[PDB]
Amino acid sequence: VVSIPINNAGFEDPFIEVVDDYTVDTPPGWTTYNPNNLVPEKRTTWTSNNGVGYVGPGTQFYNQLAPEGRNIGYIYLAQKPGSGVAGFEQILDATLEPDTNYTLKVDVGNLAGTFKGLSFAGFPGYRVELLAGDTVLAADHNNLFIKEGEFKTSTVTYTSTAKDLHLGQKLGIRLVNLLQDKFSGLDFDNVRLTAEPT
Amino acid sequence: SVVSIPINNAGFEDPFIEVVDDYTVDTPPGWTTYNPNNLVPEKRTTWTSNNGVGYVGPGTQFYNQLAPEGRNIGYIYLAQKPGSGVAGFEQILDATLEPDTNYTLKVDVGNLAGTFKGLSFAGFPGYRVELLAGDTVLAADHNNLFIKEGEFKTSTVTYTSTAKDLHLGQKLGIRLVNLLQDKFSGLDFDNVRLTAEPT
Ligand SMILES: [Ca+2]
Ligand SMILES: [Ca+2]
Ligand SMILES: [Ca+2]
Ligand SMILES: [Ca+2]
Repeated sequence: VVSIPINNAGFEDPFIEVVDDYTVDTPPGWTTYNPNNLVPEKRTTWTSNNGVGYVGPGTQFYNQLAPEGRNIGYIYLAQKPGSGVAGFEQILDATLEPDTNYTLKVDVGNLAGTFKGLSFAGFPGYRVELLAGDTVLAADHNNLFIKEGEFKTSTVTYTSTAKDLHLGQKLGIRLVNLLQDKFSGLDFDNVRLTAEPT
Repeated sequence: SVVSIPINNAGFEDPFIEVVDDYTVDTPPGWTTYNPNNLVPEKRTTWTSNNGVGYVGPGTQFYNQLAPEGRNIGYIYLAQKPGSGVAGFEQILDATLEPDTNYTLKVDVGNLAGTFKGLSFAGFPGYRVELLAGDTVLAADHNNLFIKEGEFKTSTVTYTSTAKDLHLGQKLGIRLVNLLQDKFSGLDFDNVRLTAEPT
């Protein structure tokens, strides 16, 4: 079993000093997955946005600390349910190899609580994708039940054969807010990808 | 407190097929053709993209086991090149999405094996199994299982509803999808089962 390198895999960059403070800019190492043009180039707290947030001691929005380190990565979509999807994408240096079992794990979080008169009750749905090139090899579309204020680990698996059409193509990861309901923000952390010969 | 949700022709046992490895090229009764990219024509032949039922019986040349359930499977074959789109089966149910309920959808997915006079069934196009409410995909297994040539494996899709779910009261649905991500570009499904349990 080999670990595949991912940049900023736990969204620990940038460092954030104040509990529950957050950025509204794409996390370093990641790009914004934006197929429905829901996230603008220039963001504020009020627009659809994504960024990192410090889930530290006494957090108002979770029953636990971050799955890993200080920070999580979050996506918030302001448009009404059904408007489309958005999230994070990262293309990796590793390529798809034959006769290899891939296992992608990501913790997914459901915010709880209240932020100045606003309820974070509800959850938009998530999808975790493993890519080769532009092809989604495997994905977990919203199978886990995630309680308010908790994180749960999503596992995505793909097994390549000797003749896979996508061999030699770059691996990628997408972490997607499905905007299927409100509150329509969610969190991700602790992205891990392993490869093991079959 | 688990309850079975009824599904029409859930094991593709209609129509009856007499001869092992025979198959139909029309949508199976109880089902519709999921066709978001118009890959499957309304009038099919043995030469076109198609779907139907197939008898996976004793002495089958395409599998190392029999059908997961009964005699028959449901198949979807796409003639277009990888990347052209997806297609499959859809069935909208009478049942509706209820609050505080755990839904579990199980479907067996098969990978055909073998050859026939120059035709090769080596390879697999990828699968997705979807649980719907209305037009929304609540949960799906996009191709997570490894399925060996000539075998079936069970896919499990789960969704848990809350008390204020946006889609409460909408009709449940199932889609079984050929992803057309590689060739051979056919695959089989069988033994569709959906249960609901209060949380
Ligand atoms: Ca982290
Ligand atoms: Ca929430
Ligand atoms: Ca059957
Ligand atoms: Ca095959």
